[PDB]
Amino acid sequence: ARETESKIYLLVKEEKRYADAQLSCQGRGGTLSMPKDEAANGLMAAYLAQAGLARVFIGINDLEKEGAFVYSDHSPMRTFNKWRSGEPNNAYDEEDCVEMVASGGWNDVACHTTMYFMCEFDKENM
Ligand SMILES: C[C@@H]1O[C@@H](O)[C@@H](O)[C@H](O)[C@@H]1O
Ligand SMILES: C[C@@H]1O[C@@H](O)[C@@H](O)[C@H](O)[C@@H]1O
Ligand SMILES: C[C@@H]1O[C@H](O)[C@@H](O)[C@H](O)[C@@H]1O
Ligand SMILES: [Ca+2]
Ligand SMILES: [Ca+2]
Ligand SMILES: [Ca+2]
Repeated sequence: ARETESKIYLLVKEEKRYADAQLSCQGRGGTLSMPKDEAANGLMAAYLAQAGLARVFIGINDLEKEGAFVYSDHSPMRTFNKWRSGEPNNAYDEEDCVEMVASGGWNDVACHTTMYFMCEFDKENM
């Protein structure tokens, strides 16, 4: 795991679709991880890369309104982002969920893709 002053991050090495990944994180007491700042973002990227992975699902999506991205707590995307160049490109009009790659950058992908995923937990809830 990884643990900051306020959050715990957990990499779950089970291949799931985005929605199953989110429900798994919720049942574990949290949510898909939400990189809202540089510290959290780099921490998640270092974690998945240390585990030998190329990508994981994180908690960002534009499922409800195309092009309106939100975190897994439904709060909106703010000024901070780590989109790779040209992303989010809604490729083939079917990309509504977000992967983080080992560099730390973000790419939108189809939500019916399967991959490992990262949860985040608030320590006041744990
Ligand atoms: C209360 C402390 O909180 C964070 O700073 C962590 O680095 C430690 O593991 C400890 O749990
Ligand atoms: C292989 C494809 O390459 C780019 O178009 C990305 O924007 C897509 O999401 C996908 O990764
Ligand atoms: C590792 C990265 O994964 C993403 O899905 C791709 O879109 C990028 O080109 C890159 O290969
Ligand atoms: Ca869409
Ligand atoms: Ca989209
Ligand atoms: Ca994309």
